[PDB]
Amino acid sequence: DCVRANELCAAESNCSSRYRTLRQCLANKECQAALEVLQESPLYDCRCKRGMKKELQCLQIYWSIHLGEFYEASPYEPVTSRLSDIFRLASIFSGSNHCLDAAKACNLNDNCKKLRSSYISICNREISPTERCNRRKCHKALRQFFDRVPSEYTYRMLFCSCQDQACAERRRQTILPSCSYEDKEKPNCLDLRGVCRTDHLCRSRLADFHANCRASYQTVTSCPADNYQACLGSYAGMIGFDMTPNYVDSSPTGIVVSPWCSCRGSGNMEEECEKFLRDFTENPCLRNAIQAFGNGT
Amino acid sequence: DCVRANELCAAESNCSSRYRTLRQCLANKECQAALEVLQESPLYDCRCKRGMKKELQCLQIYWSIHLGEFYEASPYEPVTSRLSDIFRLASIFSGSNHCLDAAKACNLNDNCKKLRSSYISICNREISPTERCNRRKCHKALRQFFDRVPSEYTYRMLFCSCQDQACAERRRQTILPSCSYEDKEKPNCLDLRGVCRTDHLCRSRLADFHANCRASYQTVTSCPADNYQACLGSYAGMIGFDMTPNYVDSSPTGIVVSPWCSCRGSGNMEEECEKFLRDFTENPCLRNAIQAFGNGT
Amino acid sequence: LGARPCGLRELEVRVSELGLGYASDETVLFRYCAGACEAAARVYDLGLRRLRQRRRLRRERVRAQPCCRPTAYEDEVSFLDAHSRYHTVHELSARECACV
Amino acid sequence: LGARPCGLRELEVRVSELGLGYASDETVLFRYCAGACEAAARVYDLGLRRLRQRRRLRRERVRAQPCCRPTAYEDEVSFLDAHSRYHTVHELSARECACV
Amino acid sequence: LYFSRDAYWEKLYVDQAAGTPLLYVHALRDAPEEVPSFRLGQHLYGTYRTRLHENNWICIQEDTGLLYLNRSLDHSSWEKLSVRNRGFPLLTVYLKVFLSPTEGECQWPGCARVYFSFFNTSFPACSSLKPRELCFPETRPSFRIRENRPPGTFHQFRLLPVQFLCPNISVAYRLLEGEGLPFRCAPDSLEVSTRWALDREQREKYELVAVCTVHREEVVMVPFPVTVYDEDDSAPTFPAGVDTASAVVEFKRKEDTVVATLRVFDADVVPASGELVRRYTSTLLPGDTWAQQTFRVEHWPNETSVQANGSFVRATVHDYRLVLNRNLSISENRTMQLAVLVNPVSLHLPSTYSLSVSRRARRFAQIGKVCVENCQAFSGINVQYKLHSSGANCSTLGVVTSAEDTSGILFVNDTKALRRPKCAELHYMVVATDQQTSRQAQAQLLVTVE
Amino acid sequence: LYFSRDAYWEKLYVDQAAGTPLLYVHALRDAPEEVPSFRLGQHLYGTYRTRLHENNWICIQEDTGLLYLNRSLDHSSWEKLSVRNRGFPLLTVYLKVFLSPTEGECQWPGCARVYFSFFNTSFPACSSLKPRELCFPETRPSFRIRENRPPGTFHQFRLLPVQFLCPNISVAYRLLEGEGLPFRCAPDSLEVSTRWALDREQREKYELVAVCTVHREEVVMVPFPVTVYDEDDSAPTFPAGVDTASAVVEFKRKEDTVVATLRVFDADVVPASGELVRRYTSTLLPGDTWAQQTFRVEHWPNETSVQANGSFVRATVHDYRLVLNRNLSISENRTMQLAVLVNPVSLHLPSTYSLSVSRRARRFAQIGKVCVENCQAFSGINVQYKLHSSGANCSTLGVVTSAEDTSGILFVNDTKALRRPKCAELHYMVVATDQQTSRQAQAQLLVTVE
Repeated sequence: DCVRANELCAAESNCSSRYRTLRQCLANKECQAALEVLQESPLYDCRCKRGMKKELQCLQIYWSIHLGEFYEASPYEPVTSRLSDIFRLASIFSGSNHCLDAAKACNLNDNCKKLRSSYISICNREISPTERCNRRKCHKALRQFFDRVPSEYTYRMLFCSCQDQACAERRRQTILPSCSYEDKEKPNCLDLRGVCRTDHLCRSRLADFHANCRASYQTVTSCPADNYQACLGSYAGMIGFDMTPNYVDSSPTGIVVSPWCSCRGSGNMEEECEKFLRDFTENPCLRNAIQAFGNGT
Repeated sequence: DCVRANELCAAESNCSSRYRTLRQCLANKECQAALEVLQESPLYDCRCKRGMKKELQCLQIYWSIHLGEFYEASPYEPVTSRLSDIFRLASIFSGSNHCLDAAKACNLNDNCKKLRSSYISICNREISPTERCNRRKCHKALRQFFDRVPSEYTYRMLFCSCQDQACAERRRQTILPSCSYEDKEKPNCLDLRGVCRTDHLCRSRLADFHANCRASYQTVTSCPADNYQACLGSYAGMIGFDMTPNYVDSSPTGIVVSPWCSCRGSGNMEEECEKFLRDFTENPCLRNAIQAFGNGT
Repeated sequence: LGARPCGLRELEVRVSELGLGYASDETVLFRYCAGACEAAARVYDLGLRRLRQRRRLRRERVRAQPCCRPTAYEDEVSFLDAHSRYHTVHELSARECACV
Repeated sequence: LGARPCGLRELEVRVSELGLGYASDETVLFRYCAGACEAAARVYDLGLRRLRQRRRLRRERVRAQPCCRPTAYEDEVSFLDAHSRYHTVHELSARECACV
Repeated sequence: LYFSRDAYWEKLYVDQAAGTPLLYVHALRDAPEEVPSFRLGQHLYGTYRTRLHENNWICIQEDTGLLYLNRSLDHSSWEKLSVRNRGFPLLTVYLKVFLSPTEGECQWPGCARVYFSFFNTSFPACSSLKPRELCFPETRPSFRIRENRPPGTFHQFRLLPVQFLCPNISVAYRLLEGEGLPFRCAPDSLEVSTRWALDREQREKYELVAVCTVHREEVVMVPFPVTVYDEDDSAPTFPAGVDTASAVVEFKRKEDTVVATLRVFDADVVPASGELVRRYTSTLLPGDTWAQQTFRVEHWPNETSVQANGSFVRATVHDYRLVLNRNLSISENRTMQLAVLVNPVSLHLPSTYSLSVSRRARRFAQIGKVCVENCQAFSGINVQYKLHSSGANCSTLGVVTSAEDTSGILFVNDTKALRRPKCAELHYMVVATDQQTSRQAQAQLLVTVE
Repeated sequence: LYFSRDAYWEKLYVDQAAGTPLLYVHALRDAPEEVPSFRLGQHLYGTYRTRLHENNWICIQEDTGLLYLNRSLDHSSWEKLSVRNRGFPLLTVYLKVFLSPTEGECQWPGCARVYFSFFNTSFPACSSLKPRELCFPETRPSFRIRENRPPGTFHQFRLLPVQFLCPNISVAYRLLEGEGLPFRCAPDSLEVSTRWALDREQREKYELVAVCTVHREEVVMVPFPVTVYDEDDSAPTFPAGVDTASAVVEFKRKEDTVVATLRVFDADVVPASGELVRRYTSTLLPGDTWAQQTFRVEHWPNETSVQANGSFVRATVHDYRLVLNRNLSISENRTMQLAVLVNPVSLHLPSTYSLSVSRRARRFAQIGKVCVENCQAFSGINVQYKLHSSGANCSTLGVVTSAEDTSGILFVNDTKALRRPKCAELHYMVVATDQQTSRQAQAQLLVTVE
């Protein structure tokens, strides 16, 4: 992993001295050299995974040797799991309010049911007459939910299909929008992305998102190697951070998702704001991946 | 007490040097001087008490300053209680198988009941096919039982009156003679005194017995100042030692007690051995006391 | 006998079917403590039985045999009801079972 | 209701009267746990009651209310029997009382 | 000068002919005398700005902005670029194109990153190409245009690798639904340009239809969106006027006091959040009395709201000039004015409540309420009405406490039900203080129990 | 010389006349030439040997042993003795009386402690005295006499304070039921003496009746017990003879092996435990082979039991001379002899036990026992019979363990009930070892299950 990959060379005078050099940033000349020397280190071009032990340090260590952009790199992405992501699609192929059945499947699973209840009881907690919940603690609650609950319950519930609006709202209600997603204001998506960029886990999992969810044209489904789950996994990873996406409405099948933001006040940057926001709502990858998965593909 | 009485002068060069001198025992000249000097220390003519903290040290320290036999000193005896012991008779005066009623009184008393079980459950414990019990642990349990249980349960049960042999046997069985009193052999009472004489607690309580339970002739009841309680206390203190007295038989009223020993092989000391036994069996004090106490005196 | 031992049971029941007033179509694994007590009636229980049957004790709300009752419950279960709101319920599904 | 609360009662009873085969005329302070349970039925019990009344549960040794049962007994009590022998008995007098 | 966009693209292939013109990079003027001097960066970059190799393949015509392969880009060169791509599949590479010598961050308007895509194969047969790939760029074009800038050529529709490698295929372009707009493309033309300087009075965005014909004939059209930027010369403002009227009530404290909001809008810094956030101004002085101690101006939300969180002071009237400009003291200002006109009932009325002996109380015996007109005077911050007594020997004590709620309520515990008949007429007195002053001096309440 | 007893007594009173003869202290001879030289200790002692005061009141006639008050013992003297009595009531004081100059422990036969009692009053009126207190000592007399000692006067009955203070009251003494005994008291005599040397062939104790008449006449009598001691000249021993016969079986180990007990009794050191405990002897050599390694002699209980706790050795026969004397090599000895004649069946018999398929076992399937005549050969210390097999494919393993009990039992677990039909004839082999040698070499057991 990235943490050990640093330790493999951190004892060396080369990595030790040049690591500190980049931390400083003439210095720019030495920092450029520090990149080239560290470029050969096991840390450089390392990879982490969602739910990793010390998932934060595996990125703080790696990012600390970045020399210093709209689409960031995805070193956090468990690249090798991309195959497993395909396998998960094979699983859901085998295994009416369908989101309810997904919820019932969780309720019968001692681990999922316990984790699911253990985090809903946080996100539904009333704080004051004019404060529905502690959204930060809810985000932390959900952030653990989507790593500790098995994929065959996490993704089945998150990307469940529906036949009516009662189910479709249940789908929207999966992570309590009234706590985790909705708020009094919708900040500018560009500023919101800028805030997310400063957090290692949010920024990197955001990188994971468009790493697998970018509205690509070369592939058939706009997903890498037409991989539905690769996007869906990286997408789910974003839930529990400032950029938490959610379903827009309760359409029985018209599945549209986006974070809790808009593009008001972008002006000269309206294109860049939409350029990223479109990846949530106008993205055939998420559209096909969520529907195909929910339909058993 | 005796422990502090030594400490009050042990810091002095006089008591310190002369204390060690007597431990050594020309030496006899200095040891004789040590007795005369220490004679003025607070330790001299000190007393200990039943149930005193450090009941052993309060005697070992006192005896250590004796320069170096039927009636030995009773420094352990709670001398000041002698007056109270007389008054205790008035309390005892206030408070059918009579021994059963005594037992029932204990069974209804949570403290007595528990302490009572705490020693019977030990004294009736089988050790091996040819070992009825661990008599030492039994004696330990009995030794604590008769000091921690209120007097109105210890004496009421131990010295109850009877009308028949069924009660009288209950009386004799109070301390499970088959464990605490009876044994395969009856050693020579005098040899047992020689053994007991070496233990500070046993020897002192043995002296306590021959201090308050000697078959005296000057008084009416053969008890000091005709005080039934004086003997009752010192006698009961003997339970749990090599000289543990018990009822001889199950006579409905013919109460006779003695330790578990005889005078075989005494030779030159035959009478002296008997003289020690007479205080148990031929002593109007115990006879009148136990019968009187059984009748509510 | 054919009776099953005292232990944990289970039945999948919808929240609304539980009759708790919560209008929800989610199911929970409703576990509960039930069955024959393997432990013999306590010496206490034997005295209670004999003293009760012979009318030696005051007539009272007594139990003359070990009760196959739970000793612990699951932490909680949460659900989404018909009103688009979430609710958690504690002490609903047995976690430990023993005869007392 | 006139029902008394769940707690410890007592009655002085002879050992042989307990029907344990111990031929002794000594008495013991037979304490026992009895009375109305203050604790309300849990949502566990409320579900059980509804699932029991509607015959949703397997017919089994179940309890639809907390049992006013002891939680602890005295260590032991000793006695001398008709044969000049001693014996100790465990768990014959309740030391603690609570509804489970 | 500024580039027509911040990023370009074109399809590259294995072993393409040396010299293959790839594309044009364009830049428009701010002043007619401005002429670009195009240049490139010295290295080709790959996935997530991976520096792959010294740019020994792609060169640029400094005048026209024409990008071409000065050297044939063979397979081995691709493999060399691939292994240096930090493990990523090498699908797109790019280079930096600048307007003048600097070397510096490729930050448009001063730069553009030309993102060339690549396929592990030779150029496809021209006869297999569709009009979409023959006419228009791989991905949809996006343009960037500024206001009050001279017009000029900003793009050429015709793809150079098609003209270079497929000159046998005839392609010509034009615009549809462009009439009345500054954008023109002559019938059967290869180029597109503007005719007049853009301003905000025309549009905030364009989306035209670009169409071509190939050859047999096939017609294809794509959207022609253009990003419009905001003129930066002055702050056109404001449609809203000034209204200094307001009022403040003494001893009417709030947790968040507001005097007035004059909503504003301008054509300069409101369109984009960054334009105001990067630089903004507000009232400077007077400060000491009001602006420093209590009240502030919220200009950044385009509200011009004056509000306060701290405590109030004596009725000192004022009228402060609010600044709404972007840059104060170095540019033309836009200002407004707001005044504060600071002006507490303190009712002393003993409410004579009636009680009863042996009251059938559930837990406590309610006497009454202390809610008076002050409830709005102090705006919910209660002045702590306290009811006390020492004369009566009945109802000695209860729960007659200084409730903090707006209304306030007084009651006693149901513990004196059999003591109230001791005396019928019970005499109480109520006082209340707040804000370091006596609000309710005293009132003597006559409360009976019989 | 030795005193007639180790402790004397008489009643003292306040302000008694100086010179009042109190009592006699007597001592008898071991040789006729011995004459005592009586003396006293320099201090009077009180409760628990409390040293009260320099003995300036009581003196002794060195020839007759007469104790008298050389100075009048007044009240103040009693009070001085009282306050020095360590808080105890001063009821009895005593002084040490010795046979010769030494100073030394008052240890009888070489000393006696004369315990004088005291009343806080003057001497009572003689007319109020009863014959009991006029004739005989306050407490019952006890005498101490030794064997093979010349006779002589050992006591005078008449109480000296009665003759001194009550000479008007006539008292005379005699013995009843003394005929045939060494004790005599002439009719109407004041003294008592022996006539012949005592030995053990006469008595081990005496209890005569002493009687007096006073004046009007009254007769009173008291018991006259005398403690007899044992002659110390040699050991009359033994009524038991010697029997060297015995037998030991090889490989018959016990935790406590016994060869023989020859119970002994003598008239010298058996009467008292101390006589033998203080000094005793037993077999000295041979030692190395048997007496040092295994066996010892129990002479102190008067059993002469030879027994062992350790391991056995090869059949080495011997006959050791046991010593039963008190003091060996300085006095006449008494000895006996015991021999040891040391001589294990080791049965090899395969018991062919019958089993059944589908045995209705409760928990385990019992095969049989390994009990044998060897059970008595090794006296309950089992040689660890182990039954094993490797040929049969049925009943692979069980609980066929080397039971430590005398008999030994073998069985298997009820786990092969449906495997036993696999084969009918199961072949087992049993071996056993102990005492660092092979006891049961091998036997092959044929056990069937069908």
